[PDB]
Amino acid sequence: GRVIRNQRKGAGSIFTSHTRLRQGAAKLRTLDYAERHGYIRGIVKQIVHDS
Amino acid sequence: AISKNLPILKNHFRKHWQERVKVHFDQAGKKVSRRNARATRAAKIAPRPLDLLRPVVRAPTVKYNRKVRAGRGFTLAEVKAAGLTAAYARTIGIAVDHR
Amino acid sequence: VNVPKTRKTYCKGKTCRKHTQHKVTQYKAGKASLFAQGKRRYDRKQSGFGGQTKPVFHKKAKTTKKVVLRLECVKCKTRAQLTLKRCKHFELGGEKKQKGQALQF
Amino acid sequence: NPVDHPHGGGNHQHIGKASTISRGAVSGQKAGLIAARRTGLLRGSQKTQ
RNA sequence: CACGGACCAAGGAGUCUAACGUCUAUGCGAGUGUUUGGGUGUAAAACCCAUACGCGUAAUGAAAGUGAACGUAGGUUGGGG
RNA sequence: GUCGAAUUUGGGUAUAGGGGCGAAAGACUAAUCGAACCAUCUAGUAGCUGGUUCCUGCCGAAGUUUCCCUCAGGAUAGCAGAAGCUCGUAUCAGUUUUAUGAGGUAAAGCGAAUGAUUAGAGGUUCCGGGGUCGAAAUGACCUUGACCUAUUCUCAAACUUU
RNA sequence: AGAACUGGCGAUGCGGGAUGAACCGAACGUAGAGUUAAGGUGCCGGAAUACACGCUCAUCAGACACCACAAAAGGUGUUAG
RNA sequence: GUGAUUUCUGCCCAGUGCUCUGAAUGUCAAAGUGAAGAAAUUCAACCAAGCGCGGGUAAACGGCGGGAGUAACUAUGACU
RNA sequence: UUGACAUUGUGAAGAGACAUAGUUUC
RNA sequence: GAAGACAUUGUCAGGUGGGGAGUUUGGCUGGGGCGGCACAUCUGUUAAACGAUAACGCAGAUGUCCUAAGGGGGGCUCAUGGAGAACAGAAAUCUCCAGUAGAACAAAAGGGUAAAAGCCCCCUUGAUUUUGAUUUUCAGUGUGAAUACAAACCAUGAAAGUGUGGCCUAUCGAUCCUUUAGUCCCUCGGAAUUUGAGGCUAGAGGUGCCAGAAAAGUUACCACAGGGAUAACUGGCUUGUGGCAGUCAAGCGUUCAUAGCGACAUUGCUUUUUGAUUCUUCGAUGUCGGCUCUUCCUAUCAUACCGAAGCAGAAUUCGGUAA
Ligand SMILES: C[C@@H]1C[C@@H]([C@H](O)CC2CC(=O)NC(=O)C2)C(=O)[C@@H](C)C1
Ligand SMILES: [Mg+2]
Ligand SMILES: [Mg+2]
Ligand SMILES: [Mg+2]
Ligand SMILES: [Mg+2]
Ligand SMILES: [Mg+2]
Ligand SMILES: [Mg+2]
Ligand SMILES: [Mg+2]
Ligand SMILES: [Mg+2]
Ligand SMILES: [Mg+2]
Ligand SMILES: [Mg+2]
Ligand SMILES: [Mg+2]
Ligand SMILES: [Mg+2]
Ligand SMILES: [Mg+2]
Ligand SMILES: [Mg+2]
Ligand SMILES: [Mg+2]
Ligand SMILES: [Mg+2]
Ligand SMILES: [Mg+2]
Ligand SMILES: [Mg+2]
Ligand SMILES: [Mg+2]
Ligand SMILES: [Mg+2]
Ligand SMILES: [Mg+2]
Ligand SMILES: [Mg+2]
Ligand SMILES: [Mg+2]
Ligand SMILES: [Mg+2]
Ligand SMILES: [Mg+2]
Ligand SMILES: [Mg+2]
Ligand SMILES: [Mg+2]
Ligand SMILES: [Mg+2]
Ligand SMILES: [Mg+2]
Ligand SMILES: [Mg+2]
Ligand SMILES: [Mg+2]
Ligand SMILES: [Mg+2]
Ligand SMILES: [Mg+2]
Ligand SMILES: [Mg+2]
Ligand SMILES: [Mg+2]
Ligand SMILES: [Mg+2]
Ligand SMILES: [Mg+2]
Ligand SMILES: [Mg+2]
Ligand SMILES: [Mg+2]
Ligand SMILES: [Mg+2]
Ligand SMILES: [Mg+2]
Ligand SMILES: [Mg+2]
Ligand SMILES: [Mg+2]
Ligand SMILES: [Mg+2]
Ligand SMILES: [Mg+2]
Ligand SMILES: [Mg+2]
Ligand SMILES: [Mg+2]
Ligand SMILES: [Mg+2]
Ligand SMILES: [Mg+2]
Ligand SMILES: [Mg+2]
Ligand SMILES: [Mg+2]
Ligand SMILES: [Mg+2]
Ligand SMILES: [Mg+2]
Ligand SMILES: [Mg+2]
Ligand SMILES: [Mg+2]
Ligand SMILES: [Mg+2]
Ligand SMILES: [Mg+2]
Ligand SMILES: [Mg+2]
Ligand SMILES: [Mg+2]
Ligand SMILES: [Mg+2]
Ligand SMILES: [Mg+2]
Ligand SMILES: [Mg+2]
Ligand SMILES: [Mg+2]
Ligand SMILES: [Mg+2]
Ligand SMILES: [Mg+2]
Ligand SMILES: [Mg+2]
Ligand SMILES: [Mg+2]
Ligand SMILES: [Mg+2]
Ligand SMILES: [Mg+2]
Ligand SMILES: [Mg+2]
Ligand SMILES: [Mg+2]
Ligand SMILES: [Mg+2]
Ligand SMILES: [Mg+2]
Ligand SMILES: [Mg+2]
Ligand SMILES: [Mg+2]
Ligand SMILES: [Mg+2]
Ligand SMILES: [Mg+2]
Ligand SMILES: [Mg+2]
Ligand SMILES: [Mg+2]
Ligand SMILES: [Mg+2]
Ligand SMILES: [Mg+2]
Ligand SMILES: [Mg+2]
Ligand SMILES: [Mg+2]
Ligand SMILES: [Mg+2]
Ligand SMILES: [Mg+2]
Ligand SMILES: [Mg+2]
Ligand SMILES: [Mg+2]
Ligand SMILES: [Mg+2]
Ligand SMILES: [Mg+2]
Ligand SMILES: [Mg+2]
Ligand SMILES: [Mg+2]
Ligand SMILES: [Mg+2]
Ligand SMILES: [Mg+2]
Ligand SMILES: [Mg+2]
Ligand SMILES: [Mg+2]
Ligand SMILES: [Mg+2]
Ligand SMILES: [Mg+2]
Ligand SMILES: [Mg+2]
Ligand SMILES: [Mg+2]
Ligand SMILES: [Mg+2]
Ligand SMILES: [Mg+2]
Ligand SMILES: [Mg+2]
Ligand SMILES: [Mg+2]
Ligand SMILES: [Mg+2]
Ligand SMILES: [Mg+2]
Ligand SMILES: [Mg+2]
Repeated sequence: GRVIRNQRKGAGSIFTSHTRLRQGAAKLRTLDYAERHGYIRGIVKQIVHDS
Repeated sequence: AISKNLPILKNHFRKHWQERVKVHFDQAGKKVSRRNARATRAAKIAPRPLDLLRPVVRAPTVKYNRKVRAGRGFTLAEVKAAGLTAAYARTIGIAVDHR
Repeated sequence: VNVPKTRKTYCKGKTCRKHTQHKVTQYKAGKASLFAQGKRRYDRKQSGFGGQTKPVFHKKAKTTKKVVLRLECVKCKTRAQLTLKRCKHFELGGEKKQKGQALQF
Repeated sequence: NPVDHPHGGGNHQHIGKASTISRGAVSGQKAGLIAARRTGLLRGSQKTQ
């Protein structure tokens, strides 16, 4: 018979993540010279909902 | 599909054999053509003959070794004995066979 | 059935060529051997793809097998097959039938 | 319907075979409790000792 | 009270080919088959031809192999002429 | 039916055929869906259905045998035609007669064998059971059984002398 | 529904059985004359409303093989024993 | 998988599946090893996963008996 | 999925043989 | 930075793999299916006195069993019964008489058999070797089984003889391939030796759908070629079954066969029962019931006129002419 639903998922056609409104990926700072020998300061400038 | 006292036949026509029928309608034509070629070669080839001297040779196998037959060319030996090198013999309408 | 372990019968062996005593035994088999041309052709036929390439018998109906005696001339060495009717029970050991005895206990 | 799924079809709704499917199953086969090492209502306290 | 067929024209179905059995006609005959080819031509014709080859003249064995007259190529009985 | 939302809806865009898509009906995928459409392989195969085109002359069937994944089909034999060929009073015959065999059906039989079946009569017990006399009896007397003798009515595809 | 022997129908018209595959008669070139078969001869309809002895009267008579149905049982109807 | 709430959700791991820190001298491929042979080859040992053995698991698939008696009328049967 | 061979090299300790020198193998 | 000769990848090998592919999923048959086997056979009968002969006809049987239950020779006579003998009885073992087989011979049945073909004993391997001919089934193929000889070698018996499995009529198997026995024979094609392999002759391993494929289901989502050679519905033959009506008259009915009834038997009719058949229709003749509406039949429920009664009256029952 037919290809079942959970196999069709993988070709991600109608099944890809809805992404348009997202803030961007969440990530720590790239591990540079500051963060691994000292510290570096930032300001949280906005806390915000991410669809 | 088996009947009567008939001999058993083997007619191999199970492939698309009609795609591979050669009927020589061009017998007469090719003959003419073939003859014209010869008249042409003769004329081009000035006074030379249309063919080369070929050697006697005894034919192979128990069946034909009774008979003797035109060979290919003349063996480096035979030429030498006949008082000439092979490079020349070739230009004089004589076939030579190194093997 | 129970048949004798020996038997005096005809021996066809040029020198023997008479009735001589034979030792009776029961034919078996013979290991297969690849390198028989049959096994050789079969083995090739089954390589690559295509699956079983020869038939395989299933519709078994017999429940017996004709027994075959090996008869060996103690003089002239040579052997002679002879084949029995279908039977279910074959021994060629002994225990001959007895006269007219009572049933035991 | 059967075309669509291992679970499809039958004149009553039902799985017709254990829905705990092997790890080594193949695409098209893995529906239900994959690789399930137990099954049934969990009784008693969980929490990794 | 089974099926096709309202009507009319025109089209519309055992063919050709490879290899064969029986029969028959014809050529030649222990032979036979010119047409792969060559020669030649009034040019796909008609005419001519060397070497091979095919079938036949030998059979029988798995094979190695062997291989057809005792005799008026036999005796007996019927045989047309 | 529902009508402010799992709402309706345009354009753009993605997913393509053993594939998609499916709030799941085997639904939908351009009047096509339990596998779309186009061309080609392809004049696919068909033990099955239909049709198969002028005239007259002569001869003229089978539906049976055997084998077959055989039972709407084949092969085999038979029946049929054609061609003739070797001969010719000759040899021939879906017939009779005569002589000599075989047969167990129809009839018949059952006071003949096997097997069935109605009725009595006469026998026979140290011995099948009852009952009277009994201390019993291998005692006597009735009794009913079977068995026996000579009879009697009736039967047979798998009975029979004839 | 299934066998035996023969004869048929199928493959076959013709005369008869009104009608009808298989019954009766008889098998087929185109025709003239004659005679018949099976079956008929009141009229339809070719052919004696012929001859002869009986029997039969039915307010649901009867009427020709295959064949298109009738039984037990009854009658002081009538007939002959 | 089941199908709001409420309430409840029992017994069965022998079978079929799933699964495991399990055991081990049973089975078990190719290569590799040994032995015989002039070699082709033959034989043997070792031997992965798997299987077999052992354990878990039903909101996995699913399952959740039959006969005989027994109370001061009968009936019934808590009881055997 | 599991094994073998190839990609595949370098030290060290411990086993494994000509049968208690180091070439070899785990 | 992590990782490290491990992963990875490449090639073979084992496991797993309806996720997917391709395929298959007997026949006869009073439709098909379930069943049975009439599918390969045997006896008796059907079978119509040669032979042949059908049905899912009748009563049975076969896929085995036997080192003797095969082969030869001698001796003996069986089933049964009567009359006899301590314990001993219906039945133990002894003897005599009668005894045509009333027994026994693996088995189904039928044939056969008495100094045997049965029972007891003695000696045995002819249940062997070679390759042809013949009878049944038949195509005058095969297979099975069997018959009579030829050529060996044996057995038994004093011998003539007899013996080529089982007294006769059933008890079984192609081609390919494997395996074994045979002769020490042929071939491996450049020549040899040796392994190996290949031939020739005869056996075994089996096809029971038994002249001999290698084979699970489901479809109501369904498809095609056909079939009236074939079921489901009308209609046709039949009429067991269903329904209806008689004849005889033993009984019922206080008495009394027949007012009204009517056993045991027995003759029929009907075709709104159900079966049985399978002739018509499967390139289609629209199912069940109801509604509507016509007409017809009579085996008459009512209504008209009657006859009978176990008809006093009233009521009822039986019968006739009547649709
Ligand atoms: C069952 C087994 C095999 C069978 C036979 O080899 C089956 C073969 C037959 C044939 O000719 N060709 C095939 O493809 C199959 C046979 O003879 C038996 C005795 C033993
Ligand atoms: Mg994306
Ligand atoms: Mg060709
Ligand atoms: Mg082809
Ligand atoms: Mg061309
Ligand atoms: Mg030249
Ligand atoms: Mg030897
Ligand atoms: Mg599925
Ligand atoms: Mg599954
Ligand atoms: Mg289901
Ligand atoms: Mg469910
Ligand atoms: Mg038609
Ligand atoms: Mg029409
Ligand atoms: Mg025209
Ligand atoms: Mg000219
Ligand atoms: Mg030209
Ligand atoms: Mg010339
Ligand atoms: Mg020449
Ligand atoms: Mg030749
Ligand atoms: Mg030769
Ligand atoms: Mg020689
Ligand atoms: Mg003579
Ligand atoms: Mg798919
Ligand atoms: Mg496809
Ligand atoms: Mg694809
Ligand atoms: Mg559905
Ligand atoms: Mg369209
Ligand atoms: Mg559409
Ligand atoms: Mg065509
Ligand atoms: Mg077409
Ligand atoms: Mg057919
Ligand atoms: Mg004629
Ligand atoms: Mg077959
Ligand atoms: Mg037939
Ligand atoms: Mg037809
Ligand atoms: Mg008889
Ligand atoms: Mg008789
Ligand atoms: Mg009689
Ligand atoms: Mg008589
Ligand atoms: Mg009698
Ligand atoms: Mg007649
Ligand atoms: Mg016809
Ligand atoms: Mg006629
Ligand atoms: Mg007429
Ligand atoms: Mg009439
Ligand atoms: Mg009129
Ligand atoms: Mg008139
Ligand atoms: Mg007159
Ligand atoms: Mg009459
Ligand atoms: Mg009268
Ligand atoms: Mg669940
Ligand atoms: Mg729901
Ligand atoms: Mg949910
Ligand atoms: Mg509870
Ligand atoms: Mg408990
Ligand atoms: Mg369990
Ligand atoms: Mg190994
Ligand atoms: Mg269970
Ligand atoms: Mg590894
Ligand atoms: Mg690596
Ligand atoms: Mg699979
Ligand atoms: Mg499949
Ligand atoms: Mg069938
Ligand atoms: Mg069938
Ligand atoms: Mg049936
Ligand atoms: Mg059946
Ligand atoms: Mg039959
Ligand atoms: Mg058959
Ligand atoms: Mg048989
Ligand atoms: Mg037989
Ligand atoms: Mg006869
Ligand atoms: Mg016959
Ligand atoms: Mg007998
Ligand atoms: Mg005697
Ligand atoms: Mg034997
Ligand atoms: Mg044959
Ligand atoms: Mg024969
Ligand atoms: Mg005997
Ligand atoms: Mg040998
Ligand atoms: Mg050699
Ligand atoms: Mg050679
Ligand atoms: Mg060579
Ligand atoms: Mg040698
Ligand atoms: Mg050798
Ligand atoms: Mg068959
Ligand atoms: Mg057969
Ligand atoms: Mg099959
Ligand atoms: Mg299928
Ligand atoms: Mg009736
Ligand atoms: Mg009736
Ligand atoms: Mg009745
Ligand atoms: Mg009476
Ligand atoms: Mg009275
Ligand atoms: Mg009275
Ligand atoms: Mg009725
Ligand atoms: Mg019909
Ligand atoms: Mg009908
Ligand atoms: Mg129809
Ligand atoms: Mg129609
Ligand atoms: Mg219509
Ligand atoms: Mg109509
Ligand atoms: Mg009336
Ligand atoms: Mg009146
Ligand atoms: Mg009175
Ligand atoms: Mg009226
Ligand atoms: Mg009227
Ligand atoms: Mg009227």
